[PDB]
Amino acid sequence: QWALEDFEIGRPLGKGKFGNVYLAREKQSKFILALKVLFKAQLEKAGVEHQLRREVEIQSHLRHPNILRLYGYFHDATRVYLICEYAPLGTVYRELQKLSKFDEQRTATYITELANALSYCHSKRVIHRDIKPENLLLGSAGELKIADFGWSVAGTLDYLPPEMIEGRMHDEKVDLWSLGVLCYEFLVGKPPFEANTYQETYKRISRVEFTFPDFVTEGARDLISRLLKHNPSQRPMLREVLEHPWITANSSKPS
Ligand SMILES: CC(C)n1nc(-c2ccc(NC(=O)/C=C/C(=O)c3ccc(F)c(C(F)(F)F)c3)cc2)c2c(N)ncnc21
Ligand SMILES: [Cl-]
Repeated sequence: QWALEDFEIGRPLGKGKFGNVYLAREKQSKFILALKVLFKAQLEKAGVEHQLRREVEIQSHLRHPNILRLYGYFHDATRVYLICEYAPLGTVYRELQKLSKFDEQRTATYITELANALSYCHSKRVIHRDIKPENLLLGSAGELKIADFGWSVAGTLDYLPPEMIEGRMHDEKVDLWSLGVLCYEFLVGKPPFEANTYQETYKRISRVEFTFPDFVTEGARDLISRLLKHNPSQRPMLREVLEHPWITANSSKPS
């Protein structure tokens, strides 16, 4: 029902391949938000029309504080427009470049917010990803928000669990593996399986080979070792992560 004439456009927040993201403002309420413009050309060049169909109807019927909200959408027969929540503080990725690594307080809270978001997703029968730092945005108070970034703004091997790479079947447990890769990146400043080649990285993931720098504490080492298990069924539940000693002792956001 929306139309482009309903919005004022500000500066470009990101130019990508499929399109751009602009700062915008609904004319009636003066509400600030983000507007994605997707080119039907590039959508036509590839085959995602059905894939585009999916995400939208889902994200629409999806309301949670740690999940970027999608408000609406519309088209003009050459372009596709998405209306999203605007997240003023930017990307967790850029923060990690600025600070190098996070402290246990900051990390424990991020993990808490991610676990809550993921647990909501599971309840609505949904499995997301790859929750890479570049797909994690920040609200005005500093609170994390899962975007499921369109790449309108690594490799992606570093965040995939063993079962997904090797060709085997996978379930909700893939999210617990991601959570542990992320927890480690937050405290150390790089993912635990990073390497100069795709081959070595593969090898380290499938064989779960990684180590800690001295400064990582035992309660941290403990939670990460429990998420990073080759056998998916041996990975904890989201619920047990929220109640972990290291989490409860360092997180400022309640479960
Ligand atoms: C750069 C800055 C930091 N930035 N970026 C955002 C931002 C956050 C989320 C999105 N959402 C999407 O892109 C969704 C795309 C798709 O569902 C999709 C579906 C089917 C496809 F085939 C595809 C395709 F990619 F294959 F085409 C995509 C977009 C921008 C943002 C924000 N909301 N607030 C503040 N700053 C912000
Ligand atoms: Cl092993």
